[PDB]
Amino acid sequence: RLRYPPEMPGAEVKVYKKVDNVDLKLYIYKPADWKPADRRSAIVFFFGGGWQSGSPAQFRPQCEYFAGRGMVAMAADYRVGSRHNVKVADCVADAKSAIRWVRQHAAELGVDPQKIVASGGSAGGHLAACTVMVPDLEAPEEDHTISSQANAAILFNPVLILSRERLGTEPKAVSPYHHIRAGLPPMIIFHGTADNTVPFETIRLFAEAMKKAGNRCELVPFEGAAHGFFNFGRGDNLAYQKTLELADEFLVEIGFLAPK
Repeated sequence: RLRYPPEMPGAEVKVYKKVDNVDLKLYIYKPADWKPADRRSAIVFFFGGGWQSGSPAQFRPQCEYFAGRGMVAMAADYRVGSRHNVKVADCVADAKSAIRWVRQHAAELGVDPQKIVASGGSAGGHLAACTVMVPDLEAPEEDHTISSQANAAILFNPVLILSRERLGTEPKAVSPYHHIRAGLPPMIIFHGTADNTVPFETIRLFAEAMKKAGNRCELVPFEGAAHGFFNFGRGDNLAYQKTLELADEFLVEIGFLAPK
């Protein structure tokens, strides 16, 4: 089960942000035959936990998988309410910092700065959505001429409508649904139809409005599945395996990954 601080065997650790004397880390899984001159796609995972808890260990299985497939895969730590005096808008700033850091350091990471994927589950899927479509909420001292916007997203039962005391902004400013517009990066979404934490209908409504604006927004329902269905260990790792094979296919389709 998940522990914080996480153990991340085999990952290279880099501090991507220093803020209130906290050193926030990225845990980086490089593929075989990796070289700095490479231009691989990257994927950055944001754990779930209601913006209050959670662990980067959550997406360690997925990191190992996508590293095995030739991406530079990484799990980001970010500040959360039970550990740091933060609100949702601060978590957004951290998620954006992580994407900007990867892009800023793309040359030394062997990464194509235009093939950075944001990903996460629940609150972390909300953060990944924020890095593709929610404006502003940037760390004020960072270089805003380096974009923090990811080039694609892969979302595991995200929160996408926040339409209050722990947000740190007026709710629309952290609500991906309220920033749907044309010209957005492609994404795929996995959600359980029996999710009692985040109602499936909010996600269905989100995807229909994205498609109307011309965006590639694929929603894959998991019939009768509950919140968290996708994680390593839940069930018999069937949905775990299925989301990875569908996410893999999605990355191949958009040109970020080579076919197996």
